[PDB]
Amino acid sequence: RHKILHRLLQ
Amino acid sequence: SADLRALAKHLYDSYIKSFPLTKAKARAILTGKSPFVIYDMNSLMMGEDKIKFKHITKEVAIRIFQGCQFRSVEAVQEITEYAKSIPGFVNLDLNDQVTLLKYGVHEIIYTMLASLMNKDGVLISEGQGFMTREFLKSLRKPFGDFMEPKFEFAVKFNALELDDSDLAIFIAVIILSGDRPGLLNVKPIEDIQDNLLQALELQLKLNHPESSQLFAKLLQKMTDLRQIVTEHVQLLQVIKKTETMSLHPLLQEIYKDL
Ligand SMILES: CC[C@@H](NC(=O)c1ccc2c(c1)nc(C)n2Cc1ccc(Cl)c(Cl)c1)c1ccccc1
Repeated sequence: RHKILHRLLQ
Repeated sequence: SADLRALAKHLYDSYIKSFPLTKAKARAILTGKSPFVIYDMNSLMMGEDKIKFKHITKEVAIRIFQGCQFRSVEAVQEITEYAKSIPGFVNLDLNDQVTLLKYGVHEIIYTMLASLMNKDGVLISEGQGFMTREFLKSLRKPFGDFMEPKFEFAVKFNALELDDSDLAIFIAVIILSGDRPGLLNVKPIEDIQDNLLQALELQLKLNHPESSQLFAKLLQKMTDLRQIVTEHVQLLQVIKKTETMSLHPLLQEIYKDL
């Protein structure tokens, strides 16, 4: 749903 | 007491590790190897390489717009690493974290943008360039009023004379905002925000003992940031309905249902 933000938080 | 001090120095050090151009550095430049100044069409052409842009390879305003877009993607990245440093942020549910950052970034981007501004223009390219307020104002509609509101806020905000050890906490407060639409577990966010708002309060009491009602003045500003975002989003709507203009997907991910 917010893929880039997720991967920035991972 | 000493907890809130240890948290102040923690965020200040994270801030320094996370953001490469700080108010300290920007101010040195703005009051000083001078920046290249872009003040008109021909100086934009002469200084185009100052504007950081990586791509495959067309109107003047679109290129500025693209430039700002390019750099915002990177500010988002910076802010994210910073949030990951605010104690307990990483321990929240990973869907809330995304929402806080989602609505948080514009407010933060415009707060820090003030650091690079004075009444006449804004630093670009990590201080390598200076683009004048007047030049931006001259760009054809609707790009003539893209930056102006930001300059209007900056001047007001800069008059508070905040430094980096102050903005470090102010910025952390904004991220941990409790009224972001669609938040699942609201309680833990507000606990930390309450704990950061008290830290901010002490930080302004020691660092600025003369300027009365600064904390007051500082929370008030945090309401205008939201107004500036509102105007911005509304202006993006106009651009999106008349131009042919393209938005980065990290940005699109932030603007969708905002
Ligand atoms: C939050 C996204 C939003 N970003 C901005 O409004 C914006 C504008 C100027 C900025 C900025 C962020 N960051 C900085 C250092 N500057 C100074 C600045 C001013 C002029 C130039 Cl040419 C450049 Cl490269 C940088 C956005 C969205 C869609 C489209 C374009 C923008």
